[PDB]
Amino acid sequence: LRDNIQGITKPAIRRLARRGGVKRISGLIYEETRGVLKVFLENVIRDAVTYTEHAKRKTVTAMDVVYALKRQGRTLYGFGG
Amino acid sequence: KRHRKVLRDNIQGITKPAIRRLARRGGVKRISGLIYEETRGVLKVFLENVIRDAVTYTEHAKRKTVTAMDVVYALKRQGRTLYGFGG
Amino acid sequence: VRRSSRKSKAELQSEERKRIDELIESGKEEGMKIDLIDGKGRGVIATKQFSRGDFVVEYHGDLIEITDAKKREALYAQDPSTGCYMYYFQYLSKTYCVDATRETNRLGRLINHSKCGNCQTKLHDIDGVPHLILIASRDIAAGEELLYDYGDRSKASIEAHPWLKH
Amino acid sequence: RKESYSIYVYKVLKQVHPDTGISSKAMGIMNSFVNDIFERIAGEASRLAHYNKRSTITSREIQTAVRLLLPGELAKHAVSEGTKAVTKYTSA
Amino acid sequence: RKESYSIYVYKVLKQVHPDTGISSKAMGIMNSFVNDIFERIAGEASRLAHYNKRSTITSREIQTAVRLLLPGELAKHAVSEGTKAVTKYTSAK
Amino acid sequence: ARAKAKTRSSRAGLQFPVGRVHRLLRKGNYSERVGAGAPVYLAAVLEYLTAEILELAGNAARDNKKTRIIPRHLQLAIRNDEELNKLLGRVTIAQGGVLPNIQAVLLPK
Amino acid sequence: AKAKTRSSRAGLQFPVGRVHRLLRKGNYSERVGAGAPVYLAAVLEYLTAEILELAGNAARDNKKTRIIPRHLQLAIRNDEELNKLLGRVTIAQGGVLPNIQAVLLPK
Amino acid sequence: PHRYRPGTVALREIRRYQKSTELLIRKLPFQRLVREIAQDFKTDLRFQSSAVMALQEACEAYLVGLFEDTNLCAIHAKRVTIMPKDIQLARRIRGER
Amino acid sequence: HRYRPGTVALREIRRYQKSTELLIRKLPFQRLVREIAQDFKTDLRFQSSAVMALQEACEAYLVGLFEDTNLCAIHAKRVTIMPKDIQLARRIRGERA
DNA sequence: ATCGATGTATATATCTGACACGTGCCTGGAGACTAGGGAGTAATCCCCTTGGCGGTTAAAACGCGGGGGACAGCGCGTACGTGCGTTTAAGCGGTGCTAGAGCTGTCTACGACCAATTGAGCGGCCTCGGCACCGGGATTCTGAT
DNA sequence: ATCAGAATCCCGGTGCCGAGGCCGCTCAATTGGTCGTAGACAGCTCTAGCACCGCTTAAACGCACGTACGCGCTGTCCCCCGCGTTTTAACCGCCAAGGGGATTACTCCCTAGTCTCCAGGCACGTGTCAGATATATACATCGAT
Repeated sequence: LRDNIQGITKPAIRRLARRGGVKRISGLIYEETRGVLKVFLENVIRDAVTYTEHAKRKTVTAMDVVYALKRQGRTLYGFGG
Repeated sequence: KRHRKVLRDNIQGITKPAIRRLARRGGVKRISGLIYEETRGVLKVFLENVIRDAVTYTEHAKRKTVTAMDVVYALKRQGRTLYGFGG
Repeated sequence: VRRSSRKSKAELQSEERKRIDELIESGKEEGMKIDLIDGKGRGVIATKQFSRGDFVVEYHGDLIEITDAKKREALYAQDPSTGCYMYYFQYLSKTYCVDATRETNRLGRLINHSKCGNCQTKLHDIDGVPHLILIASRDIAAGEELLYDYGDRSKASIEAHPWLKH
Repeated sequence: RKESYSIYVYKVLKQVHPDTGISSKAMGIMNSFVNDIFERIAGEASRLAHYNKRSTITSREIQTAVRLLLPGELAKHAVSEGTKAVTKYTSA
Repeated sequence: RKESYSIYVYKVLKQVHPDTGISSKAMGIMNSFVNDIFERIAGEASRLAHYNKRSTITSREIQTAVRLLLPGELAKHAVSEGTKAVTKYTSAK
Repeated sequence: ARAKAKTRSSRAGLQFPVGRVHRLLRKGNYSERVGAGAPVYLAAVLEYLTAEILELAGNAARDNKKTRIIPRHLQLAIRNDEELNKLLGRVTIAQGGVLPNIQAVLLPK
Repeated sequence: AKAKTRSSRAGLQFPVGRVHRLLRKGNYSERVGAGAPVYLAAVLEYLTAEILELAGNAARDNKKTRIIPRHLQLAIRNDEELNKLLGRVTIAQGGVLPNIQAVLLPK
Repeated sequence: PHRYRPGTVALREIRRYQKSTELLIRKLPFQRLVREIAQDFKTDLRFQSSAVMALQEACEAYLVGLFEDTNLCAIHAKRVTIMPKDIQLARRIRGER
Repeated sequence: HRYRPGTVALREIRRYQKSTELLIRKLPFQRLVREIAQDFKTDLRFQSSAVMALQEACEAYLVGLFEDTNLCAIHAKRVTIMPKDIQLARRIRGERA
């Protein structure tokens, strides 16, 4: 799995920005947003894999992700918990 | 000797030079003129929240004095953990 | 059938505001009689069980600017039988004066000064005009007198009136 | 034996909007909301009991936790509801 | 009679900076810091134990709580120190 | 176990399970003991909050001329209510979307 | 028989017994393993050793011998890890990091 | 041969994507990225479908809120276009590293 | 004789970032605290340590808010902080909807 | 400122999956009863909070002049939007496979509990030295020339 | 530059009060022994996560052109800053009272624990209807000739 952050394509980030209310989007926004997303995902997945490892499991579960997010301060309603 | 009648606020005790000292500590180089009323509003909101929570903790302990632990607990409730008052 | 009656904070604040306006312009003045005090002169005993924040009276008078405020008080004081009726207040870069020497049908101007009374005065602007409201900032019994602070620290007047500190 | 609040949220719904249903995803979301508010109130009541060196969580602790966690009007009305329920419960 | 971490903070101080004091205010601040980090780690370990439906906090739960609460290098070295301490504590008996 | 049993909920006039709330306050390690009115109070508060959210959600679903409350309607209710949005301000609602809101400086002239 | 504190068995300067008592009386779980307080005390000692070492470095760089809230503040806000850890923490009598934005310096 | 002024299509997309609720990132590329990032921390991990959907919902909500604040920053700078300096200001004020 | 406007500002900045004492004055701040608490429970009492804690917290709050405000202003190509900057900082931090 | 695409709300058909409902049962909730210990309540002491007085002086308030900094206008060029033809890879549905979650049973090591004891930690005391402070030589910044 | 000239840093020495060492007491940590139960480990089932493969087609991509906007520059005008004088009220010390915080002692009543009874909630299977398309109607919108 190499260079998958490019799977967050330019039109995808533009759709996210449209949902956010953005009207125009500088062209350097896309790499910045890919970096921001990779950082946020690294943090949440590190916490989720830690919860999983502690449960001696091997499947990251919806509850492991929900707990990671609740610990980041970003409680997520709709996947259990 | 007839005298006039005026008021005060106790929020104007956060004086303009004090707000400018705070801004200087924050690194502000130049200050607008409405920053003072804006900052007084901000500070009154923050104080209202923290003191409401501290007075709630006090009432629950059936005390009539607001100890420093009540303020520390209120601040931790807001998410602004304060070190150095017996926390 | 189960319906919440919550009245979001905007509704509560607006309703308190409208209540203030209609009460000020209602002239009800519930239960306040003029009597005598042992040394001060007149007295207005309120006969209702007040509590925190409830209304008491409106210090009805004439509102003016500051250029005439810093003058009219002394110009009425040139009459040594004027008492104390004018109220200044600083609000939005301007200080004002509540001309209340000319007698009115209201109960505002009829109160004396102290720092050990029961009232601390606020301000309300019913469409611009700042009406000097008086609220019960504490628990008052039916049979206590209206007594608030004039805020005035005129060292000359406090020299002549040592009773201003009390 | 999976624990949920689905049937009780159904009851409260059919009590508020008697001619309105609720999808399964919204059911899961209301379930999570109830779990989260329960966890908050219980953790805050625990903190209060520990602060005041008590051992029991009581209606006093739960009321103070409600007053700390919910903003103004929500807290006033929730305290009203809980006090009414406790008085009715101890009467019956 | 009220408990604190004053003498232990002072011992660790005399370990790291032998000729150096610490004022009363900084002593109170280190007290608050020790209490805060203790409460964080213990609450996270409690929450982990409740997650896995288990009743006992162990060195496993504490290690996971440390690896959750401290940022990368602090967490790595704190896990190192804790494991060292637990092995030395079980060797002797 | 005579004197035919009625649930603590029914005795309290609630729809949320007071017995389950008691069990959760016990097997949750919040405190050693747990008062008798604590589960009743907590269940009353939880049922109140649930009713308060579901009322606004049903109103939104009826505005959009629908019959089934959905995550979108929950999101709309919560974000539009001033105090539920403060209680649930750092909460993500799956498949909720955002509020329709365009800043004024982007509209045409 | 002769006794020696658990702290001495583990080589720690923090009280393993006090930590165990706190874990028990703090209502964290129905049971507390043997090595749980040892691990927790070791971690608390490591963290306070880090904080104290950096604060002592600050006190040296200030040519003083006592640590003070200001020195704790400097140590924390300068170390990136400790600043991420204690990021939502105010330190009484601690002041702020000396930092003037470049756009305000004289050109 | 009709054509709109630049901006009206953007406003229509705004109204559309604020009416809708569906996920705006492609599920399979997102899942692939998540599997990579996780592979960094622990090898041979499995993922529940609901776990990856939760990650996606959380990431999308994060980016949508970040873009709301970025748009506020841009409007503050008297612009209409959001820029990397706007994202960086939003994150720095908001507390992220 | 005279200093160019700005040099005394920077001198004050260096001075107040060197120091640690409280910048608001204790007696006015304490009067403010008492009047605010007067609206939640009458006849309250405050440990002097409690008022000092409140003052440390409030000054830390305002200092951090002014750092964020300065960042907003600098972002807007300005140097003078403004109420719109304070409002943007608060809104991005999540204190005012 | 109609034209005329161009897209958009209103209506009906309908149908597909999801939701609301009926059933049996088992497992958790309720009722009674007993024991004990946690907490309510009364008393007491002394700490520490509040209030007032007096003087100092440091700090706030006020006024003024002026300059630099915000803001509005303007021009330019560039980079972002919009649209269209093309490519590519997401998505959907099939199957199959097997890893690993989840539940069960056994049993042992481990942690709670309880009592005897002893030394580590705490509170009060006292001393000295570290930091503050006050005044002085130097040098290092700004600012008019 | 050219310079002075106020701030500012390095320097002594005094001084004072807080911090660090000392010691006696007491209470909580250690030790030893018992027990009961939690979880560790093995075993087995069987869901569901992964992999693959083919088709469809929706979405991504690349290109071209135009134009809206970002950004630099200029001018003005005004509103903060710096400074000097006055005033005011923070602050510090002192005293003096008294509320109420903290501790202790006692008693009672409320909650845990146990056992038994049983009904309500859960999985499970089924009927049906809400809402999501699909197409048509009428209309709204806006961009330009």
